[PDB]
Amino acid sequence: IDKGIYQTSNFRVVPSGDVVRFPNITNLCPFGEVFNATKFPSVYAWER
Amino acid sequence: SSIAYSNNTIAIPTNFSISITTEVMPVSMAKTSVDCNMYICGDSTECAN
Ligand SMILES: *[C@@H]1O[C@H](CO)[C@@H](O)[C@H](O)[C@H]1NC(C)=O
Ligand SMILES: *[C@@H]1O[C@H](CO)[C@@H](O)[C@H](O)[C@H]1NC(C)=O
Ligand SMILES: *[C@@H]1O[C@H](CO)[C@@H](O)[C@H](O)[C@H]1NC(C)=O
Repeated sequence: IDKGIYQTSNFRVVPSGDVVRFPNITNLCPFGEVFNATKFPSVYAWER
Repeated sequence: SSIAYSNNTIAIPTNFSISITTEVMPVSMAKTSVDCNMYICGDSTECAN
């Protein structure tokens, strides 16, 4: 190679890490009554 | 205008005026380069393939 300045590559910085952001979340579902209400129904009284 | 052509008359200046006239010329452009693999693909690896 002769004396000079030459182009050889395009360099590019890869990321160190990853960021996820979503809304200021609210409104949980009423599921806790279905599993752990104080005494479960009979098969005729049947809460849904 | 009407130059009064004459068979035997000549017009000769009795006075003179110095002048300064600007002339403007371009000489160079903005030196430019393009990372074509980034321009085409935007770091999509599959486009880069
Ligand atoms: C909602 O934003 C406020 C103010 O920054 C913060 O106090 C709260 O913890 C956030 N809640 C959630 C679910 O992100
Ligand atoms: C109710 O609470 C107990 C706590 O030990 C848990 O084991 C049970 O699975 C809960 N749900 C039901 C359906 O009983
Ligand atoms: C030429 O014209 C200028 C105009 O300002 C005048 O001042 C001057 O006297 C003239 N010169 C001669 C030598 O006629």
